[PDB]
Amino acid sequence: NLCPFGEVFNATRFASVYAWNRKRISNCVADYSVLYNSASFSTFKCYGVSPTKLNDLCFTNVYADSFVIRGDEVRQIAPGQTGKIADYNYKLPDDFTGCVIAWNSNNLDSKVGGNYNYLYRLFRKSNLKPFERDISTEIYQAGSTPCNGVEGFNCYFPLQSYGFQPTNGVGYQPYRVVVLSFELLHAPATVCGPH
Amino acid sequence: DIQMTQSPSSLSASVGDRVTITCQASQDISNYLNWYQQKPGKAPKLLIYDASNLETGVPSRFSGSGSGTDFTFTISSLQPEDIATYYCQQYDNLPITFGQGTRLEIKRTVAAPSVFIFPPSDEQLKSGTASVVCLLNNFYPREAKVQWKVDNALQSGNSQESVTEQDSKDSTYSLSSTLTLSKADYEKHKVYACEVTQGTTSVTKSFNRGE
Amino acid sequence: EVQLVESGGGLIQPGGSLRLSCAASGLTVSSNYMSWVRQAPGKGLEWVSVIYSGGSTYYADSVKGRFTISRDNSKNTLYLQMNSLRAEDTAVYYCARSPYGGNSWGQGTLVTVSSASTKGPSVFPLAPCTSESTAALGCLVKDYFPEPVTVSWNSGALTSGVHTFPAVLQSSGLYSLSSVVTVPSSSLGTKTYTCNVDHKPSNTKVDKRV
Ligand SMILES: *[C@@H]1O[C@H](CO)[C@@H](O)[C@H](O)[C@H]1NC(C)=O
Ligand code: PRO
Repeated sequence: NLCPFGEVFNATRFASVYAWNRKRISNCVADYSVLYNSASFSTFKCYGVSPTKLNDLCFTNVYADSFVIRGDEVRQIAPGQTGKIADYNYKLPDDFTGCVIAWNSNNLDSKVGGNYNYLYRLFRKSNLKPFERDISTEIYQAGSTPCNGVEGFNCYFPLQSYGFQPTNGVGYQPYRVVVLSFELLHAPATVCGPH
Repeated sequence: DIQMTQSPSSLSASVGDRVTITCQASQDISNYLNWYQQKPGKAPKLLIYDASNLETGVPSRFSGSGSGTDFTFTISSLQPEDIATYYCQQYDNLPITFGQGTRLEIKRTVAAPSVFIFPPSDEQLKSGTASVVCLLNNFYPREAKVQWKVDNALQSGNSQESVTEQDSKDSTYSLSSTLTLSKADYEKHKVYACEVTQGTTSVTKSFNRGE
Repeated sequence: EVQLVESGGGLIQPGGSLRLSCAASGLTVSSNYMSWVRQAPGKGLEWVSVIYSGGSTYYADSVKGRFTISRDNSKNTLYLQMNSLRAEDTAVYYCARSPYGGNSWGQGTLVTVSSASTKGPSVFPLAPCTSESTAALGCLVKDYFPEPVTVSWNSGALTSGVHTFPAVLQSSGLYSLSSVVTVPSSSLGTKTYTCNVDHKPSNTKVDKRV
């Protein structure tokens, strides 16, 4: 059984970053060469492992987290980074073991007239913990007066749309991101490289 | 960094004129651009947010347009109270960056200054310095010659001038000139005169130190 | 509804430290994106620093490693700690809600970085030597440092006809400005006139009848 990376990387649709998707990868042979050897990926950054050595290693499980952000935010998907995405949407731990893979998805995720279906969280009182997800849509209280669920002055809907049009600057173009995290618990190693 | 190039640096226009300022971003900023009005000695006030949206309370003569790199700000019919410096700002990318500003000046009809002259106070003379002040009140244009005369002798490089911000009701300027002398020199002379030249007319206000 | 009031401005020696305060009402500082922006005399606007609600902080390259942004929740106050100050840091410093949320700015506070000493102003009457139907009275604000001073008349009750001039840097290194008011000559013996002068950098207020 080959690991279902096809379903991860070649999926028709991707998650918004605030509602980022996680897929557990288990009980399979993981050929990482189809990935690291590819010209398809403009980010391929590995932490606590060497990408060239991936086909040699076994892990308890692999998790594939996936979502869309804009080009200029891809740098935030790395350990020790801060910003609206890292702080309020998707957070890697300082001691991350895994790989960050990204590619430009302008051709799929932009639309003439703008694609507004991808959202991120703009307002949040505190930073996310690593691998935390917040899909809440409570009106954000920016003053001393309670909002009572009503959008207005000092009372902000917490989510904002990206506006992806194909002729956007690359900083404003959509990028698909896949985060592979590797766990090596005191348990059987179910995900092994072919070699 | 994203650079914001603003045009023009300064413009001069009449009341009622349509005024157009451009801003160009060095890379895509979507519609995340703000326009501010700054009147001297005050904070910038937001006029237009997200390229085209009128801030609540702002007159409808103000408008903006654009998306991407090219932006315009328009005053449909310039009012006297629109004398200010105008700034564009891109806010969605760090570092946040502003245009260099457009200083907006008003053209109007010529106006003759009301001229006043003030002798040094007794209080100040005790200190051992004499300041003589000449005031040019509510005039246009900006440019006027102010000359100091002490017993009909033309002073040079011992006075300083400052001009007020262009008035927001009547579009006139005002100028104060201060002549600075030692106490010894002030008592050496009798007649102190400030000469104001606009065009081919000169107006001189004076006082006699004795009287 | 929102009020942002900056304070802490004044003269500080090169290499000195200064902490600015921004007291907020009508928003919660710790719940918002809050920025400092500065404006050097007669120059443009320069963004300095931001703090996010979650606590992330960012700095303009020009202030990197010297300035720290912070807040106190209980006082509902934003701070800017300025260390290792240089002449180029001379500016009006503004606090603002920026870059997201309702657009609000404070009135600003002027910071002067100079090797000189603080000097309070001398206030002298500017008075004419039957008068013309329009008479002028004034106040000369001599030999002060640093900027700025503010002038009002009769505790701000008189505003019509007032021209408070910009200051000039005299060759001695001290500032001087004038404030004049034109009034009807018939009131010169009935009404009373006083210039109210404030030099906050020296903590001095001068009220002088003319
Ligand atoms: C996705 O599909 C392409 C074309 O069929 C294939 O070359 C590629 O390796 C697939 N990606 C993965 C991760 O299996
Ligand atoms: O897996 C791959 O090779 C393709 C390349 C872009 C989308 N995923």
